[PDB]
Amino acid sequence: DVQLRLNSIKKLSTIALALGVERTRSELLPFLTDTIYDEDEVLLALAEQLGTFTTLVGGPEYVHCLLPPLESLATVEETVVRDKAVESLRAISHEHSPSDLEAHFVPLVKRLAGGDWFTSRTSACGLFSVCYPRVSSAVKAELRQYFRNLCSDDTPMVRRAAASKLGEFAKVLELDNVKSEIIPMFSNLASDEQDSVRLLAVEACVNIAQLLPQEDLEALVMPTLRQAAEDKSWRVRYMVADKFTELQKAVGPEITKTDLVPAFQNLMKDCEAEVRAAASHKVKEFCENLSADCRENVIMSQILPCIKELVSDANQHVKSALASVIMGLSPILGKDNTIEHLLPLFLAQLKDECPEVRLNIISNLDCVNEVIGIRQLSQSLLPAIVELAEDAKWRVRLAIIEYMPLLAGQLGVEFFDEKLNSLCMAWLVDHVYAIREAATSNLKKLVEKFGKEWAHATIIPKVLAMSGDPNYLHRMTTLFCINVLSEVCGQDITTKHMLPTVLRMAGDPVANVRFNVAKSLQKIGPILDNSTLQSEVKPILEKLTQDQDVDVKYFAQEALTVLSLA
Amino acid sequence: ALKDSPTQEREELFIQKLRQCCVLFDFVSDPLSDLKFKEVKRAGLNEMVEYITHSRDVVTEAIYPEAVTMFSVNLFRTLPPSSNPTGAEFDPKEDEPTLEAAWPHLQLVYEFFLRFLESPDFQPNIAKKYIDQKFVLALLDLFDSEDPRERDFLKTILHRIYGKFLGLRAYIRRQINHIFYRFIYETEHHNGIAELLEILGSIINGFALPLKEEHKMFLIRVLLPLHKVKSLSVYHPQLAYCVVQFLEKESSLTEPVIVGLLKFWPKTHSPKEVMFLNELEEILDVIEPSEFSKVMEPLFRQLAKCVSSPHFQVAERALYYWNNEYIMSLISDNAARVLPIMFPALYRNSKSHWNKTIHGLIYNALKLFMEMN
Amino acid sequence: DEKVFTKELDQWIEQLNECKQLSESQVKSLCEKAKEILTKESNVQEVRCPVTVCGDVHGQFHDLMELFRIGGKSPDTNYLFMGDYVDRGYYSVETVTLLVALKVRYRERITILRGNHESRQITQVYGFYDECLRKYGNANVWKYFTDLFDYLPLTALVDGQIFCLHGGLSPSIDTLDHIRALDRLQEVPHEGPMCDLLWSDPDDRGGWGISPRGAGYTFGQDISETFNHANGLTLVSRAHQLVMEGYNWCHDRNVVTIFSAPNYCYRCGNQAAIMELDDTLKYSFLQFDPAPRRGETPDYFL
Ligand SMILES: [Mn+2]
Ligand SMILES: [Mn+2]
Repeated sequence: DVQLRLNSIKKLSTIALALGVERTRSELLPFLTDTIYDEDEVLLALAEQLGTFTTLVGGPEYVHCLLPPLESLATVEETVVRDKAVESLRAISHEHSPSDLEAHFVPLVKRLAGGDWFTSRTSACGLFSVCYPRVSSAVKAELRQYFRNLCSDDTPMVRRAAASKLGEFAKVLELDNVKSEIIPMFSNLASDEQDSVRLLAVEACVNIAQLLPQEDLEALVMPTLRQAAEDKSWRVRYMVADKFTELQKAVGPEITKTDLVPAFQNLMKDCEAEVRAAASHKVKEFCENLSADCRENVIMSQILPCIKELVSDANQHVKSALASVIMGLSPILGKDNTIEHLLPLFLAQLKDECPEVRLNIISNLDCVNEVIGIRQLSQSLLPAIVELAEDAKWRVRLAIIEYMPLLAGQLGVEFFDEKLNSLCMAWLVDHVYAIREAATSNLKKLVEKFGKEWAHATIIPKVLAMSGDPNYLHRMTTLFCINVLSEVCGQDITTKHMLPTVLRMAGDPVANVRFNVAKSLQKIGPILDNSTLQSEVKPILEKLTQDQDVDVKYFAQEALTVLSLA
Repeated sequence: ALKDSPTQEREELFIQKLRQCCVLFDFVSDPLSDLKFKEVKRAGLNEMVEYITHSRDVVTEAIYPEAVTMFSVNLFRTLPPSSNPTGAEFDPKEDEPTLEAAWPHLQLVYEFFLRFLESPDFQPNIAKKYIDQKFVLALLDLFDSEDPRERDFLKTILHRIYGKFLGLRAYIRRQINHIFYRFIYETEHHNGIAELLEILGSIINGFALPLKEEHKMFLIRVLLPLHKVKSLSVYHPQLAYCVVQFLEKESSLTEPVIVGLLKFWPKTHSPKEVMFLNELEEILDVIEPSEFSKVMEPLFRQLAKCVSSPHFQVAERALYYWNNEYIMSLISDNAARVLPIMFPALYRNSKSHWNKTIHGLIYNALKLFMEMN
Repeated sequence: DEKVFTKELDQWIEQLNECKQLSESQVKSLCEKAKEILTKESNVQEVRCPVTVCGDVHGQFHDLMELFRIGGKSPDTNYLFMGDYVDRGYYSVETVTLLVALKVRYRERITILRGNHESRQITQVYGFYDECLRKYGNANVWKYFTDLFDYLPLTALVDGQIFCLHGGLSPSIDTLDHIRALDRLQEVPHEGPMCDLLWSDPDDRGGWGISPRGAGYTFGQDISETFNHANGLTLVSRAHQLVMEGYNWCHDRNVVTIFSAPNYCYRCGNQAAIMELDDTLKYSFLQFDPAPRRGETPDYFL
């Protein structure tokens, strides 16, 4: 049976624990090595189980007995079990002693790298870094030779594995050998006939440039980086654009001004939409990480003219990516540069036809608010925001509602009551329940920012007059607003202005509003005075407990229980 | 035009025509740009196609390099990003093909290359120094294109190339094997699997009777693992044809093939299970009586679960095995140990099914089993 | 109706709202309770005036949340679905579990009808049996859900003025009494009135026609008008037909097809709509787009 065998292999840990320390090496391990050869499920389970047998086998001094079965298990064709076996091998290699590493593990990786089939070579490709920096000089050198052999192998799959693991292997090699052995093989991989290997070489280029001194970077890595940036493969160009930030951080501040800025301009001016979007994704971070002595000048002279054209790109993903970070460079440019150049771009992206673009461009409005004055913001972008407050896309409306409390607090009560209270009140009668609840939360934030008297004088009648709406959605909306405002309006306002409305509306024909009234009374109950709770709240609740609906009866009983009016 | 031209500068006029059409035009950004320049080059390509299939003794040693270079510049490119979304919630059979924008020119280029390969005066010895391993690799890289007509043309071109070039046979087979390995184990996304399998089946039809270890290992470790991919329904007929072709080529591989099919038996994919049953029946119609006795125990252990499965489609597919006279006849030859494996499975679902057609099929199968012995 | 059972049901609903499936025993108990609840409604269901009508969901659970965000939460807003919960979706199990849990917990607020895809044959042909196998390891939850689908009411009647059903009318049906006379406690037949109620479509051909889909018929404007006049109805809400705008008016505004699954099969890229009926029975359509997606094994492994 497959399932019983799977469970038994999973309980192999308990079985080996019950077995003695020496006999689990004498019988159990050879039995797994020899007898078992079965379905991929049980093979993968065995691979998982063998990864934690270090302490059970007798300690680090005898962990080498797990090499025979792991070697046979790392050449399995399926990838899900081969990968598990290879991580098991990596994990085991740490506990190996330096003395027996060159006697049992190095021969194992030597045999696996010399396997007839590609699965064994691919598995062996991932074991070089975990055993390199602990062996002697001759063993290292032969390990480097066999790694070069794997890198120059005929099969593109193991070539892909070598390109993937090249950076990790180079992270543990000395500088002189990296300059002399890792660099030529990295250059050879970067010129492979397969773009699927060229892009991995591009990725390893960042790590290779990480540990090298700045003096020889230009003469060693940079021509390769340029030829990779100007590659004919859109995938390689995309990977270069994605890793551009890491490349800039690695290279060092100087060579960036010389060469990466033209490279970035070329990448953003590429006929591939995916590459353009990937390059636009880094358009803020690259400008942020520039040299301080000429950051503003370099940006103003190279990047802004390019993003001016990107703004009006045909594709939508690139536009969204650019809008997600366009205000990221406003503080770097400064107030005058922002008002001169970025503001038309902000307006154009706010008026764009893409809902994702509008959401992204709105989402970072505080960053530009902290740079320019609030007077400038209200003079320039306020018409755009008030026009967009009635946008067809409720996601955009939600974003504007979320932004609203900060804008109102910065603008002031005199400005708000004259040019935003109408919008805020109109948000409460919207057709979207999410928008309505967001409006209630924004109203709570507004009352918190502006005080109780302002609410009682301006917005309490506005939300109280809504209880007469024939639509029961809007009727419950009044209950939601009262629920939201009760905890801030204070006991006096709560018991003098919104108790009568809830008490009167407790007799609504619709059972939905009828039990929402009970829920609201339960929630706002603690804020009320005890005299009111016993004298005006209890009779309506006990009247509601006699209603014909089951949901209304249940909610009324629950309110009685929690509110302690039973 | 060539036809009105005198006969002593023909080769030069032809070479000028091949130098033309090497310039690449744009069909995506602007589809009404350079209408005259597009029309004249299309007329030139059509003139080449008409000429090379009608005129005789017109292919010279100086035409092969210009032909391969023109094909290379016109077609050898990097495929655009796939428009079809990728994920576990997307059905691989529902991907709408993304038609190539530059077809009015690519089709003419493909037709020209096909006629040039099929031309009676085509000389493989001269042409082999231009069409090389790099050309073969570039051609094979284009099989992932999303245009079905482009894939069909590439399949025909690759078949002709293999048939006419003896020295590139091992390289082509190794490259196809590498592509299949990548598709099976790394990517699980490739639009040209069906065409590659058609090519490989036409390849199989011509294998030598003393089957080689290379071909046997190829069957064991490429065709068999291809059954485990999620998009198996796209190319199942071709894979089944290849497996049956190997089965008929050598009957000693029936046990490994069947034990591999049972190993890769789907358990969370009813259409895949139905396809597996269909392929298993196709294999079984050509199995030998001696070889059937060696795998019948696991075969019927799996068939019992197939019959007992609640899925009505797989249940009826397993029950339809009885309408085949061979399987029933050879069941009788092994009845002594076929009866107790399958009798409980058929008896326990006599009336426990939501479908009545399944009930009728099960009753018919049970009466056939009873009348056997 | 019992205290701790209702608390556990609320916990189940809250867990399901996070796109989390329930255990096999939990599904079995919920299916038994739903069978006990649904055993006592007639073929036609009486629904009050204030209710929201939603069409096919088809296992798009994130899309159903988006629908809930657009139209209000389940207990606050009365809802009425007309079938097609499990097919062409990656979260069919979660969708049906949430809808049935809402029906059990809020039987006076949630009314779920029966669509053509809540049948053994169709759910086996399409990807819900495989989905259940993948999510549970066996075919027990699928059996429970398919058995439960038999007891689902065929149609619904809101304020005795609106007729709510999945597919459409039938040549053999002409009166709500005739609809009541049908027996629904069985798997949908390949033909007949019950099959026709869940498989028919409207068109502009006039008279009864052969359905291109393979089951059901096609009814015309004259048929819809005479059915409305005979049964005293002013509107026939239906589903099972994909519409780009989400809602569609046909047969001189006598029937309406409502589809609540925008970007159908994640490929069509259409919009959806829902029908909200207020106190005075005035319909309003809300259109919404698919919810944004955030957070971007071998078949023989078992
Ligand atoms: Mn339907
Ligand atoms: Mn449907």
